[PDB]
Amino acid sequence: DIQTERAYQKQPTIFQNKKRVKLPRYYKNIGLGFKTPKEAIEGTYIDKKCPFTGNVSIRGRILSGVVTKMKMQRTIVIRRDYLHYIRKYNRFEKRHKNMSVHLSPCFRDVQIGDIVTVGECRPLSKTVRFNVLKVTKAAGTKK
Amino acid sequence: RISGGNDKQGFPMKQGVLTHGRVRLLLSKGHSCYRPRRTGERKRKSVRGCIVDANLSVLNLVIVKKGEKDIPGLTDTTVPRRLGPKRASRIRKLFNLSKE
Amino acid sequence: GISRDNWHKRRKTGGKRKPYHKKRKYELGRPAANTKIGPRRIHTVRVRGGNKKYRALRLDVGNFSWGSECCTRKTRIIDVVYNASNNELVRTKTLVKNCIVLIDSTPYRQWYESHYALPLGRKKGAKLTPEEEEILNKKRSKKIQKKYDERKKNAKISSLLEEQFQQGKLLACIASRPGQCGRADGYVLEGKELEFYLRKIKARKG
Amino acid sequence: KNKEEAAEYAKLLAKRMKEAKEKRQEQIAKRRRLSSL
Amino acid sequence: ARGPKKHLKRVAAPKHWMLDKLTGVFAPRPSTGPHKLRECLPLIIFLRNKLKYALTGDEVKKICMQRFIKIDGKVRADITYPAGFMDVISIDKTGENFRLIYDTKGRFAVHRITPEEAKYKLCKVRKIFVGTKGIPHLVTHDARTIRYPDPLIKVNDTIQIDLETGKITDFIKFDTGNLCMVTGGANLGRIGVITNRERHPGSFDVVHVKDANGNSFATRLSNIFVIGKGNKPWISLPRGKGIRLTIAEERDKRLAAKQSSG
RNA sequence: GAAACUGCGAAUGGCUCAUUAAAUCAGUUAUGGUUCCUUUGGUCGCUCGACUUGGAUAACUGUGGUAAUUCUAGAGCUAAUACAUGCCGACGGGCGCUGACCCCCUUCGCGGGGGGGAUGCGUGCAUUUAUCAGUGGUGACUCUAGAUAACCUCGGGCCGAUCGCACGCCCGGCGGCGACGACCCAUUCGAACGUCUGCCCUAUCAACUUUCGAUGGUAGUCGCCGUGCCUACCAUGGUGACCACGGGUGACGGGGAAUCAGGGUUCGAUUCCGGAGAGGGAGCCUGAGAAACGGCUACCACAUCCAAGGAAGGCAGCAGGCGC
Repeated sequence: DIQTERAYQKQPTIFQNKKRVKLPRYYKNIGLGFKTPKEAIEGTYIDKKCPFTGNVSIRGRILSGVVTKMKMQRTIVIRRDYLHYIRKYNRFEKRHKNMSVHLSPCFRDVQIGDIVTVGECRPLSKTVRFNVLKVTKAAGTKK
Repeated sequence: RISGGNDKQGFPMKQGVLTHGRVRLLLSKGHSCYRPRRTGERKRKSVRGCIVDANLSVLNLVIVKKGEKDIPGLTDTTVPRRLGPKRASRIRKLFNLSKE
Repeated sequence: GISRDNWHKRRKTGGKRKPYHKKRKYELGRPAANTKIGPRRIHTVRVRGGNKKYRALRLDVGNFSWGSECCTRKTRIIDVVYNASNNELVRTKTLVKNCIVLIDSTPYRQWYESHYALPLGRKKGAKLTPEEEEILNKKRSKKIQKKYDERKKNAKISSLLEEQFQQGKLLACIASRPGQCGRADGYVLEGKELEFYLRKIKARKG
Repeated sequence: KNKEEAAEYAKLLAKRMKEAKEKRQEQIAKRRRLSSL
Repeated sequence: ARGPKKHLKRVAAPKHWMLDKLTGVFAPRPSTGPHKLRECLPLIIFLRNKLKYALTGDEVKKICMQRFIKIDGKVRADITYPAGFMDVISIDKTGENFRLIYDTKGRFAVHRITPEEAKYKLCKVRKIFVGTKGIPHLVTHDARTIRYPDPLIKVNDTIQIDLETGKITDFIKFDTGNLCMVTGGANLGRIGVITNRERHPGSFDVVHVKDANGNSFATRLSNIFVIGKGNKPWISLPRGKGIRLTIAEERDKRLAAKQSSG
């Protein structure tokens, strides 16, 4: 199911060819009181940039956005809305800044409109500097 | 032996260029016909070929094997050494002394 | 020379950047080593901070590790088989990190034989006339045989490694960048990796 | 200096780990107390 | 620029040097050393401006090039050498000993000590580090490495070192009810008792400190230096003992002293 | 004590504002994704295998060439912390494998239990790779230590063939205080690349980007490191009426300046911080640090001296001169 590309997909930490007579999984708690989810501990994907089961460390900023598009692979576009205060007219103006964000295959069923918390880490790509730490499903979505 | 001369414009002969004509080389450190001003500097200096041609101003010779006759200029006199060996080992090496 | 910077290319949107300064040194780029297989050739490079960086240009030996039973031996590289990145790097047989190369099986065989008291490689019926291997497989004292019989209990190698040993060329993956450190250190392919790579080269075979 | 410095620290740490081991028997005596007060 | 800078313009110089505007263009760019450039006091500024032994740069050079000045029991013939917080300047020939400690305001005090007190100093530990063969290392605030420390000392404790041997005598552990001087921020030179440490995972931990007159002030944990057990200072404190009375009180004390003086 | 070889500095300072509109820059944070001359404090018999070696060069003596310049070829001599090569000591043994050979007991005995153990190999820090276990620290390491199996670039990691004042301590013996150097670690001065928010006018600029990388994925190449930075093969993305894309700017940005009841409008080339440039572009040498111009190499523009062959240039440094 995995190992679709040319090179062999594996977790570089663990050794998988111990002489004997299921594969163990590398994972870590990421601090700041975030819960290492179950698809990370139990699942069978290979992701360099998964913040729980991969080589990337969360440090600096922690922000939240709402999911806009999910079309490019293992990555989403979130949209961060705020108000900017002009001082001449004692009023605000509605602005937005949509940023590219790495979504782990851990967070399996995520829909658009979900309130996604992200954490800053080392530059992953040209435009990607953040990584999804948790997802809150949009108000309801029970039915 | 012929140890290189100067062109009729004053450009010195540089060994291992293999020409009778004159050439522009980029002379860095570890090259003749150039001394540098700044440490880690290179310079375009025009140098004449190593081969001897009808167009030359000087040729600098050194006598390898002394002949039979007394040449009136050179072999007449003998030069005394300006200095003597400074390093202790070079003094021992020359004057043929033991260690004790 | 070669610039290695972000400001020469378009923005997240697709607008054109205007370069606010000319090319800087620290934004450097040197040509690819494209290290080949021949007799040892390394050139040194003075890099930023006044450190040294070794360009392996030709390389035939490397420190490979068959790390199933923890046996690593310096070994002679012969040729390259498969490469995940690009396919022309196998034609022009260049070493790069995460290549698939064949290595001399003899140091690993020697160790396995001298350790476990069993033969490896050595096809059926072939006469062992030299008989210094005889002294390595026979003539043990009293309690040393208790040691070598509790040892050879778990001497069982896998079939896919036995096949390669019988031929005389093991498959190994280069784990050290040969262009940067001037080396070819790697590890021998085993089990799931070995099955995956044997299949990929047979799909390449056709 | 290396010999004297390594010697003195080895005494100090052996004392410190014995203070922490008088705490380890307190950790064992914590557990016997926890179960059987 | 294309490398490290060597000049320091007189306006861009740290303010607690109290440099005038019309003397020169440049200020003494402090030589690299144990303390930071913005949190130091160069030997030239301390010697010529505060004590006023020297009149000019030439006189400071002449005073120090006779091997007279001794910063932390080691002779320094360098005019721009950064003498910082918790140092023992020992001018030998006059028989004086000065310790650089923050005045009640954001500046260094000319604080004379006794030769018995001028034989140790009070260093804060910055990191505890495991060596090349399990040899534990301390690194203190003044860039000073000590290997084989006490196995108890941890990353915000204060140690007391002997100045010749350069080894730990005692240590004050970072916890509630310990005297701390503030060595950064607006509260620069306030002496008070630690009240509460508030952990902030990712951010800088903020520590609430209480003064001797029930005045309470916070500062981030980077800018705290414990100098005492309970309410007991382990060194001599400057006149005022790091209180910072209000401008209203400081006005009253000044003019009332003037009235009584005459 | 001239000169000269050696080390270091010349990357700071000074000048100007032509570029440059999410760029520069300012406040806030990150390097757990890096490099660092110097300063300061650590390390510097931790490695089991010479009472001082080697051969050149400069200055200096001497002979020259050119119309020409901080141009230089040839000869004879002589130094080093330049350039090279290399010991001894500590050193007696430990420590992990290798294992000849030997004593002892339970079984009649095989068998079963350990004790020693000749010999050979290996060893320290640094470098590169693979495997195993779990001294100290973090909110979090694939961290810092520890163990094992190997490797060590000949265009080479370290493990003092250096100098100065003091001068000593008992039968030829016989120690302090400094300078200089050196792999690694920390510290300082920094630099570099990222995070969040923020800029003037324009719709007679409404669609823009992309197989010659535009947005992602995997594997490498290069780099001081993180990344389409650059390759190969995949995927079809990314931005926009919340003004993208294009254009204009008599635009270097900010701290600030003039004006002001309160709001505000206009200015900020200008002594402090940051950026950029040295006539226009490009490339590089040396070094910890430069794409350096009071460094080099060309090509465009301009231009100086010519015995006509060649040669030397760069004031947006301080003065000063033309032109405007």
